[PDB]
Amino acid sequence: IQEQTMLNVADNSGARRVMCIKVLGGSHRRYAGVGDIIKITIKEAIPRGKVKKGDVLKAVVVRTKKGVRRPDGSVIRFDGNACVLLNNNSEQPIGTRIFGPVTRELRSEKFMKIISLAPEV
Amino acid sequence: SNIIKQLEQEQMKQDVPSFRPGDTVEVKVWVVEGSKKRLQAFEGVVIAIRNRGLHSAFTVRKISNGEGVERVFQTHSPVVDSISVKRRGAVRKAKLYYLRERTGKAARIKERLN
Amino acid sequence: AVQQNKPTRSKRGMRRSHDALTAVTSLSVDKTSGEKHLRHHITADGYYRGRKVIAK
Amino acid sequence: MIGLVGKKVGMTRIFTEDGVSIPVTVIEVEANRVTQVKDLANDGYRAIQVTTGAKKANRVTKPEAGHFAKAGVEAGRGLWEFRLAEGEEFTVGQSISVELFADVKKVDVTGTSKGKGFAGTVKRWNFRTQDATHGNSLSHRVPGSIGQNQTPGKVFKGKKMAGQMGNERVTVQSLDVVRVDAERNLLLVKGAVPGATGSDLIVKPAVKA
Amino acid sequence: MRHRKSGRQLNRNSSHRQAMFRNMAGSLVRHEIIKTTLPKAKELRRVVEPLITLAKTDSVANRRLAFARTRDNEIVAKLFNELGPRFASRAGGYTRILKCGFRAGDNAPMAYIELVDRSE
RNA sequence: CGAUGUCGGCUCAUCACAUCCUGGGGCUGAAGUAGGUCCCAAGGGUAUGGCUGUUCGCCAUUUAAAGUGGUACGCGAGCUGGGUUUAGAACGUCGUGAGACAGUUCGGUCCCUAUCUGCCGUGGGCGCUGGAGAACUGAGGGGGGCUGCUCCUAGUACGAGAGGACCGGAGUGGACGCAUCACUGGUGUUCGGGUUGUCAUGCCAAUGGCACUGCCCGGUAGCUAAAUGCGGAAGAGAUAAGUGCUGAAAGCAUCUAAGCACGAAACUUGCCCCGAGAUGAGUUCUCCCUGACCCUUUAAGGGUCCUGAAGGAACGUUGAAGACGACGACGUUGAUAGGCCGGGUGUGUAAGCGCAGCGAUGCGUUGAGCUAACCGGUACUAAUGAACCGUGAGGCUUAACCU
RNA sequence: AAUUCCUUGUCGGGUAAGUUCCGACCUGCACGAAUGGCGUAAUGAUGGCCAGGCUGUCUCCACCCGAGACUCAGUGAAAU
RNA sequence: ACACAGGUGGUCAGGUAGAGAAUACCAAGGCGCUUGAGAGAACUCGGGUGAAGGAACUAGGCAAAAUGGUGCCGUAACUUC
RNA sequence: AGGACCGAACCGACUAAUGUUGAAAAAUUAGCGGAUGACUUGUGGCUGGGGGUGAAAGGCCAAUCAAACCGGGAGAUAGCU
Repeated sequence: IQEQTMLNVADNSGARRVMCIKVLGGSHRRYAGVGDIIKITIKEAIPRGKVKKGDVLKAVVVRTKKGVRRPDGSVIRFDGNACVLLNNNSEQPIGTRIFGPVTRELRSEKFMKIISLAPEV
Repeated sequence: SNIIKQLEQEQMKQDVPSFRPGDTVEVKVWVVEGSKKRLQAFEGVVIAIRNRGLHSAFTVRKISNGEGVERVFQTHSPVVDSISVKRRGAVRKAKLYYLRERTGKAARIKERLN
Repeated sequence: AVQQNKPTRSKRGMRRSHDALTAVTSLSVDKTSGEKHLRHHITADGYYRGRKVIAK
Repeated sequence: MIGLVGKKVGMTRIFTEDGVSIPVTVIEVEANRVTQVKDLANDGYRAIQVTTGAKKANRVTKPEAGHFAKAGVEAGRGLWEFRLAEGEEFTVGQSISVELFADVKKVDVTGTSKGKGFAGTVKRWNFRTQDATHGNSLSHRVPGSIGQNQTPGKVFKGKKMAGQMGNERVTVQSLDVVRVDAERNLLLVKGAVPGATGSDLIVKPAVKA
Repeated sequence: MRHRKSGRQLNRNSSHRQAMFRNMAGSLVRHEIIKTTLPKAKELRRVVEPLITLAKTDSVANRRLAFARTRDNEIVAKLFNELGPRFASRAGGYTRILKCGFRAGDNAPMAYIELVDRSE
């Protein structure tokens, strides 16, 4: 949601915890919602996966502790923010399997193909 | 006021079931994708505000895929269409926020007035 | 935080123009006993308007 | 177009059939009564003077009582005036006033803001406090430099300092009407509206519309 | 600033305000007439009238409540036995404030506050 | 030199254009896309980090863009005190030494109650020509003036292909601003509950005091952003650079000499706010006062008697109004505040009794007691009747009408 | 290097990014052996760097509790 | 200098909880600190609590926040053992 | 046993904030170091100014120290204000 925020990773190839270092779009954009694309660095990584510790790349958030506000006035909030890793050039997901619930607000463009792999929408 | 809540009296549902915090209620909610629409289910332990009138809230907590999800509901919304009791739970508090952060600890069941 | 020049007696009196006290201009004689008292107050003979509300 | 005058009641939500749940500000509007009609011969501008309310007839003075008794009588809580451009109106009162806001889509709400009183720089303008910890003797929320040394030698007129915030007319534009109802005597507009509850509002059809 | 807020701070902290109004309510219930500063008298009537209304209906729990606030058994007995049995036909308004002159040390607007039905 | 505080940072700015973006144009070795260069334009906008005391600079990642310069290299009676520049101590170098160095390293007191101007907000007096209550006109003055991405037009024009538009529409964002509390939340030492140590209320029970509100768990009204609505345009007039029409001086040509016609976020308007002390003191509507004398220079008044109007004020009950004034509601023809009653809300099954259990404790009564600033009513209490201020028809000259 | 002017020397580590840190090389402007050289467990309100926990330091401030400021009555200074 | 938040040697030493002369409430005893009364602005002083993030602040984690007892389990490089 | 460990009285004075015409001519608050010793303290005595004393800073010698205070040479001298 902010620069210097550690986030977990909801996909398999993206590994462990990432810290997001720029909220993309906007002149002075302080905050990132659920749908928004951010720039991360990989602080912790599993040994097997295609990512490694210390590389810059993009991600889309999928979960927030602040949560997302539905039109009826209701809000769905989680315990732990999470992100799904995306490639820097093309913004498609690196991973194959998305873990954890992923909200309904990312029905646009490539986040649809994230949704199809997501377990609960 | 007199004049406020006359507009709310027609708006509130008369079919809201009786609930208390501590119960494992189940909420069916309208989800639309295209022109077609579908009911989605949601079941979990409730941390509900008592009604402030037409404005009302039922915070229901459920751990689904290993991530805890707390989603509030306007009780008188058209999006929510059915709320069911399922389990009947007994706790001393009105708000169970302190009992929301622990993992794998469940509220007990009492037979009467709960 | 200090003055560079001394204020004149004219400037001092001009500032002292606004703080002059006001007379009350109205004293109500009480109904039961003919005592001039301040409005909405006890006449200190024990009386409000109707009666001797306090013995002292 | 003339815009009727009302009194703020509170805020409510209206659930749509879809479920969009828009905010609604309920503006109670009594039947406005036209007291005096102004035309170019009497004074070079066109307007209607409108009263709305019901005063107790002990607080009305005789100068207001004679002006009320002229041209159709009703004691009211005050007098307002709306300029008019394309139409013509009577000197008597009108019967139902919300039905001319019935056809309109976007309104323009005017009212007095709530009195925040003597409010400082950080609350009045979106100023930044100085730092809380690293030193900062007696200068956390204080205004900084109010000027530019000797070459100006003075403080410019637009300089933002601490003062009164509130109790001024503030106008919200292009506000969208939700519904009207003459029998409930109400005008329902989406979202936030200036005013404390119980304050008088001047809703007009929108100039930007 | 303050908007729709009630209660007078009286230049005190909350423990001292509660202790003052306990003692002031006790003295008014006992002597049936006391002399106070005016805002102290206004807040005092806002404290005293609920205890008299609570004294109107007698039970063990009501006596325990009116001992929890105003913390003296003799004032409890005097209230529950003879202050409220007199105000049983009266619906509210058990106190009357009479403004006086200013006190000599500091200009304080001083006022008696008295019960409406006085034993004296 | 009987003292004008020194780099940088924080807070707050204001100006110039030699313009970084956005706006308009000329040429192009401008096919398009994207450039290059030059003219016009100052309305708005113009990053966040790593390092270093740094300005600067490099680097990462953004952006439409991360402008250049003045303002005591803006701002220390606004802040910091890292750098520099006191006294201690040390290294390298110099000197026999005391000591020294734009070298280097660790540590090193930053005062002020605002008189005047200047701004930011609020009153008191007087004026405006009889005196009052309101509602306005607008000479002026301020605020605002930013813009990304996607989709259609359109895979059209152009282009061998690769690629990929002009114009015009439609959505959805980023920073900024105004308002507000219906929602999401924060606070809510004035509401409820749990609990530790101790002291008291004669002791059990139940409570109160104190230990930061003793520690916590929630939370009403209000204030509030992180929440939620809206907003910087549409469109006119006159233009800058430019592009022109007609047309001579100069039979041709020529945007100009005459006449005419376009053209930008700049100018004047359009939007929001103040605003008749606008002494040039404006307009409209309503209300109220039309009695006796006396003396005196009679460029005119002064005094006495009678009468005090409309209305204002003072006092009180007060307010989502407020530092104090002020502004607004009410004063017994009364809902202005406190209490009362009813609801709501918030805690979460009070107390008392009985049952079960050895006991801790549980169960029934019972969603029970308590409930704030909330909502709807209700004269129970305080808003006393007087009293105060303001008068008695409102100057002269001239012009039109009536008489 | 508490000693390096050139100098933010060059390479490696740490970080998305490191004029400081750590390990190296040696071109030591201008280390060096009781004016002591190099190392060193324990110790230090000692200097420089890093990580975890934690948070209003911060993004970005919001409310609340008290003492002044504000008003009233009394006394009543100061530099200039 | 002052009816001044400073300095001043020795003696005694009750309870509950506690290792204790710490600390919390208290006995015996002594005080309420020689201006008060209102209202509840900005701003300052001392505190309390904060959604999401967690040092992005800064010269610097300065200040705050955290941590803390008793018993048992367990405990690394290095070392002058 | 220990110039041993934790920690009150006691001695000290590293940090920040408040005060800076102060409550105080060096302090208050929240942390901080030593705490059986090269400790800390009461009463008295000794060292006297080119002198003393100094676990050494130009430190201390009565709110004064790279030469105390008080009186005298003394109306030092002042090409300076």
